[PDB]
Amino acid sequence: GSHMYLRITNIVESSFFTKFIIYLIVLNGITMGLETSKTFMQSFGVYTTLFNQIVITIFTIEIILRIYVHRISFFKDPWSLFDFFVVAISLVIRRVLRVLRLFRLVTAVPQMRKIVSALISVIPGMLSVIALMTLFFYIFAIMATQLFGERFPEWFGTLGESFYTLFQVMTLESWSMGIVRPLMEVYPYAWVFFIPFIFVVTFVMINLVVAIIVDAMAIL
Amino acid sequence: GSHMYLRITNIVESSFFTKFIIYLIVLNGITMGLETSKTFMQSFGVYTTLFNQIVITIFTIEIILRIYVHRISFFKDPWSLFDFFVVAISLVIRRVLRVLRLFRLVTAVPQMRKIVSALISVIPGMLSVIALMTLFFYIFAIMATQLFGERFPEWFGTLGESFYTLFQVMTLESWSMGIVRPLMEVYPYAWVFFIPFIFVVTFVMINLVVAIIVDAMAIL
Amino acid sequence: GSHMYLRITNIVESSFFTKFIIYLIVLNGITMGLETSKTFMQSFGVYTTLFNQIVITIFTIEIILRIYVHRISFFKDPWSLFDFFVVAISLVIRRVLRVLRLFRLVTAVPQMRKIVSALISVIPGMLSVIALMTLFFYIFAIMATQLFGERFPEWFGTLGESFYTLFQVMTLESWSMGIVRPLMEVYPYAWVFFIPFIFVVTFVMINLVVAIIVDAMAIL
Amino acid sequence: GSHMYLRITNIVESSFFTKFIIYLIVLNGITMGLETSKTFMQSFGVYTTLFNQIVITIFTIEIILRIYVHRISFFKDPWSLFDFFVVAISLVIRRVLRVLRLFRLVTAVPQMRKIVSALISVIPGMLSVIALMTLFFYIFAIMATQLFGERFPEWFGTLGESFYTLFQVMTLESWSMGIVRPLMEVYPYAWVFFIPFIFVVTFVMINLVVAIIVDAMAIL
Ligand SMILES: CCCCCCCCCCCCCC(=O)OC[C@H](COP(=O)(O)OCC[N+](C)(C)C)OC(=O)CCCCCCCCCCCCC
Ligand SMILES: CCCCCCCCCCCCCC(=O)OC[C@H](COP(=O)(O)OCC[N+](C)(C)C)OC(=O)CCCCCCCCCCCCC
Ligand SMILES: CCCCCCCCCCCCCC(=O)OC[C@H](COP(=O)(O)OCC[N+](C)(C)C)OC(=O)CCCCCCCCCCCCC
Ligand SMILES: CCCCCCCCCCCCCC(=O)OC[C@H](COP(=O)(O)OCC[N+](C)(C)C)OC(=O)CCCCCCCCCCCCC
Repeated sequence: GSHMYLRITNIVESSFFTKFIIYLIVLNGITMGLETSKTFMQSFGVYTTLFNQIVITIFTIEIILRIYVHRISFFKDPWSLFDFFVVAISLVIRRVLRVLRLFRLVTAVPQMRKIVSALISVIPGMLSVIALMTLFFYIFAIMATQLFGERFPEWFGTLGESFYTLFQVMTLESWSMGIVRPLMEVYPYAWVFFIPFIFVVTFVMINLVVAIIVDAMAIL
Repeated sequence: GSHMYLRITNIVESSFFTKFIIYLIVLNGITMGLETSKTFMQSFGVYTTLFNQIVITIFTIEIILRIYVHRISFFKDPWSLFDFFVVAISLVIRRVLRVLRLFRLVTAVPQMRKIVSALISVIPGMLSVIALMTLFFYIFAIMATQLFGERFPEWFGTLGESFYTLFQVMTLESWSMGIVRPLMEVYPYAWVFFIPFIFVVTFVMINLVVAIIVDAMAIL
Repeated sequence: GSHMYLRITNIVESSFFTKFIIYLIVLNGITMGLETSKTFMQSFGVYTTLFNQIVITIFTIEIILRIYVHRISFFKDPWSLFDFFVVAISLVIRRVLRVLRLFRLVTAVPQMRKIVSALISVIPGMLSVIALMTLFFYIFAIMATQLFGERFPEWFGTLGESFYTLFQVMTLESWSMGIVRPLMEVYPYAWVFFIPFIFVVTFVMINLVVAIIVDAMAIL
Repeated sequence: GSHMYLRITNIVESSFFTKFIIYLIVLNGITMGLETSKTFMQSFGVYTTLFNQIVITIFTIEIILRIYVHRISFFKDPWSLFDFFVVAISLVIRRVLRVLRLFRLVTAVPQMRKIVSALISVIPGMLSVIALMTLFFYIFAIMATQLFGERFPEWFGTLGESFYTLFQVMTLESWSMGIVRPLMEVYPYAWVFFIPFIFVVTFVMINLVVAIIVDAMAIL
């Protein structure tokens, strides 16, 4: 609590400081969208690559100062931890990790924190169902890998291939025309595997949303 | 408030006046559906093109009188502003803009105003989530444009192409058979991009509707 | 109220009488499923065609007696009117109309009447939205028929073709891969027509179900 | 209630006993996922096949002891009956039935029993609607088998083929591009069969979920 610590603390905790970050984030948002254009990279190529280094410097500077002012409390703050790693991740597909910077606009702007927290608060109630769901996939991914993986390697050769395909069946994306009707050319009873799979997986997802609705009706 | 202003005001505010517009709208609705038929345009070609000019005249006449009688209040009335521009838009793909006329049937008929207002009143609560949603698309549209846009220009070459495709993935339309399974031929880990994208985008849309339901349960 | 009228009335209003109809219906249900088999039609061909005449006789007999016993009240009873026409429709694709007989199993069995009435009672509240919905399709079916019907006759040549396709887009069935991406080969801005169409049509359907839920929460 | 019965009863009813089963189940879960790998079966082939015999022995031992300790009450316990048959089914596509073992992890772990019971408790209320639903499919499966089964055997030749296709149409999977648009090449009015089919089947599923939500709002 010296005159040195309170100097930085009054800057960091200032409203300008935050507005500066938000203003940066948004610019770097824009400029990363322009870096898409080969037209514009061909011209203003150097102007952007430094600007991304400048902003990560500023963000590192910023993320250091936030640590000083908060020390251990900073590492008990999701949004800081997020801002931490996202800036770290962007320091170290190399160029890709960068754009995660822009996710800070959620951390920085507090109407987003609000919304994001609303959505995340729903996830804890679901884990019980997600657990049953993921066990169910695991059991069925195994069955399908050995039932069909032989004559149908592309879709069910590995365990992970049956995982992907089964998740595809869950989304109902081409499940019949693209998968189960071809499987039936060889294994005419595969419909006994997949229609029950659809029913179960569907019913669960339905109930899940009913639960989400009713869990957020116990509060009203 | 002269004897001239009250003359028109008693006509405009009359019930016949409105019934006349509604009756027109519906006819012009019908006749624009017949203008679809090359058979019927080949015969009654002239009969319709003037009829659309007649009706826009009447609608301009009408939309003028509504302004006199209401002056500035007319430009603080959505439904008037809508009726205004829709008739203006139809005055100035040229022939297309016309058919927007028919949208007045919503403005004119008050059981539609009712329904339309019910739906629009939900939109303000959503913007917070839509904002987070559109930021999320923007970030991912950028990643996919550089991750895949090279070997896959048709789907991810521009930023807007990744936008369209990502919205397609959101609708789950052919997302696996049509997009992610082909991408995996080249980039075998693309599933790490798209399954999380689906989960997030899905979960949000789910919560959005839960919110819509619960926001309209705080009123009951 | 003679000794003749009360004779039939005590038979018609009996529990056996109803059990007999239900028992018939179910048999004719079964036998119509067997008439699917060319194998079984090749053998027991005559046995079934008379059995369907027998049952419609019995149903006509039955539907006459119900009229005697109830006279005008019979034509103020949906379920009778339904039973009426379904038996009439089956008297007069000829063979198809028959199978509608089986829909009486809903009329006859009262746990179905219950469920069916629960579902129908929801329809009156929706008409307002359905009206706005069908107007919206009509307006857009017109626009698409003239925007695209030329270079794309199969999907948008008539008005009804644009209706079908637009309903297909609503179901999100192949809307992008199958329709809007091909349209974009020629008309690169068609996405400005169809994404807004999807948004509107989607949002409405969402709200519709929210309304259905909340309209059946004003009762609790 | 001898000193012999209480010996086993105190073992079976112990917490270790259950932890041992759960620990086994999870291992056998893991090892059955590795038996997917031809790589790993080529090496550790014998190690796994006995391990599955060992575990079913233990599970048979276990499932015997549970019967002693509970006698007739064991056959009035779903979870036991389930554990019973799943172990029996795994004793007697031969190798497939095995993996059903892993479903015991639901029976064993009581946070799963909880979730599973929550979902099953919803099914009794639905049967009334499911009954109407399955009758409806039956009636329409019959109509489509005779309307289209001739020129379109692959999709509607048998009754079961029309069942599968109609369930596919219900899922909206390729219903137009893949089925109804081809049917329309020959039978141009098939849209009169399938759009109403979609509407009905959709509306019902919607209401079903509304019911599920409201039936679980009578408890709050
Ligand atoms: C955290 C950050 C928040 C700030 C968000 C900032 C939003 C604005 C970003 C703007 C980025 C614009 C990028 C852009 O235009 O890229 C170029 C591409 C394709 O152009 P290009 O490749 O040059 O084509 C050249 C063709 N030639 C040679 C014949 C002339 O152009 C296109 O393909 C069009 C791209 C349209 C992009 C629409 C962006 C919507 C952003 C919504 C953000 C919401 C945030 C809450
Ligand atoms: C704001 C306005 C409200 C008023 C709404 C008025 C509704 C009624 C509009 C009727 C428009 C009829 C248009 C029409 O039939 O167009 C022609 C087409 C195709 O015929 P065409 O091209 O002549 O084929 C000739 C073939 N040939 C040479 C071999 C004979 O025929 C078809 O393809 C059949 C088109 C069926 C259209 C169904 C319209 C439903 C309208 C629902 C409106 C609800 C409003 C709340
Ligand atoms: C209002 C009425 C209520 C009463 C409902 C009665 C339900 C039972 C109806 C049974 C109908 C059975 C029809 C049937 O099996 O048709 C034959 C077909 C195909 O056989 P087929 O064409 O003879 O194949 C010959 C092949 N060959 C020469 C090599 C031997 O066989 C198949 O393709 C199998 C068909 C399976 C049908 C499943 C029916 C489920 C009915 C659920 C009803 C619920 C009502 C609430
Ligand atoms: C009731 C039981 C509860 C216990 C659950 C235990 C969960 C862990 C199970 C692990 C199983 C691993 C199986 C595995 O890796 O299989 C091998 C495959 C493909 O490898 P492989 O076929 O050897 O490829 C050789 C290629 N070569 C020759 C060029 C080297 O590898 C793959 O394709 C990757 C497979 C990823 C599987 C992801 C599993 C997620 C399980 C989630 C369980 C949740 C339970 C609540």
